[PDB]
Amino acid sequence: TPQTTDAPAFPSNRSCPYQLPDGYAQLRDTPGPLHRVTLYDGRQAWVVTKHEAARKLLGDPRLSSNRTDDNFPATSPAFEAVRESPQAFIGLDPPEHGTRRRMTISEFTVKRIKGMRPEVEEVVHGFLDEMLAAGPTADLVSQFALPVPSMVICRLLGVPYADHEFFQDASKRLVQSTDAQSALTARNDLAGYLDGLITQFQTEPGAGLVGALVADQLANGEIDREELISTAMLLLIAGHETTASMTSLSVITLLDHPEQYAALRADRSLVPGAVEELLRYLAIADIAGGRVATADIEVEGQLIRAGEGVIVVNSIANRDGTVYEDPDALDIHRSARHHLAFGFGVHQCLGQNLARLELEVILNALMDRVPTLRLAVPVEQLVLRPGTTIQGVNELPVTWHH
Ligand code: HEM
Ligand SMILES: Clc1ccc(CO[C@H](Cn2ccnc2)c2ccc(Cl)cc2Cl)c(Cl)c1
Repeated sequence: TPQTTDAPAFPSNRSCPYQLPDGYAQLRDTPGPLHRVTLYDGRQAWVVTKHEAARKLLGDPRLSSNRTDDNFPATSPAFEAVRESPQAFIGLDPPEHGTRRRMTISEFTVKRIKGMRPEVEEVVHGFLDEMLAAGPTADLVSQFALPVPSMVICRLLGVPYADHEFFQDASKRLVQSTDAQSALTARNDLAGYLDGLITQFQTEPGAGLVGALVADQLANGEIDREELISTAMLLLIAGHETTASMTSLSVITLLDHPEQYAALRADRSLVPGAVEELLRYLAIADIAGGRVATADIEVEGQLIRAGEGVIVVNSIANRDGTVYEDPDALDIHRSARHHLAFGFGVHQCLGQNLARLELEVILNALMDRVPTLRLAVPVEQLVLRPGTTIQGVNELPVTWHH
């Protein structure tokens, strides 16, 4: 009759945009690096819930990133579209992972990201121009948080922004669908589009990273055509959805901590540190922590057995009080160094410094151009995405001094 379990259902949903779900707070407080959970289909898996243990297991080659493994810890039926072959390098292990990742790294270097700053500022202020010209109220998501990173990543990739309604919609359907059929359709829509773009570039060599992969690696048989599609799709979707969620959740969080938001406005040298703290605190991508053991792993007396699924839950690890004193306190002045919002090791987020640039430019622009920005509804009225996808809000009504 008692319902207590030692393998609670995973994932949990946030009720507050920037707070751990109650069940995650429970996992955070329970000693030990690992904890059993039950996934949507009844299967048991391990979650990693402490900070150094998370780094250790992210660096352990025995925890494979191969999503096509039958034992990979899928958290929803929609996962079967990500289990579609071929995998982009996020789903590959060394040595294949490295050969594919190095086809893309040149677009994400510190020198390239620095070169992008004028363009990102132009895009950010252009969409602010438009949203502010029309006056309040507005949905910050559709009008600003999503189009800005979309326009930026399209230029990076060589994908025509003219088609943005098409791939923004497909991107949403892929990331947010709860059934395999809906996800597979969205994936097929994007794949067919990207396959046509490849053919166009074979006719007329094109700009951007897709153009470069077509002209070089594909022409040399060094990447499969369908790998190129998967790779472009990874970057296109991650380029859209991640940054947009950080923007909306950071605005919500900062407006709920007005003393720190005011301190940030008063001293813009605090923005880089504030971005690190917001990344640590909001940790929007637990959905990207899944691994499968290819061999037994001993972890501080607990045994992960070959064939078991393991989810490195970076949001919980980022609230490890042995690393971040008073971990559930937002503190833009703390050292948020070593946070795991981008992962750790060979798969650490390729876009991390583009994301850091965009959030810095965005926060500075909002504080510059809309210092009176405020939510047009109460926080409790917003609808948070579930834990089976990237954290965030699908709409964010805002107003300001016209
Ligand atoms: C705040 C925004 C973002 C967050 C929190 C985030 C989070 C993450 C995390 C946790 C991983 C590790 C996945 C794993 O270990 O399996 C990852 C990988 C990756 N992210 Fe992001 N990401 C963000 C933005 C972006 C953007 C803008 C891009 C644009 C291309 C991007 C592209 C990638 C890629 C390509 C990988 C795979 C890297 C590899 O496997 O070597 N991410 N991201
Ligand atoms: Cl078929 C297919 C192929 C690629 C993706 C995108 O891959 C990124 C991984 N990522 C996260 C942060 N940086 C990179 C992701 C995975 C899951 C979700 Cl819910 C949201 C995102 Cl943005 C998706 Cl969604 C579906």
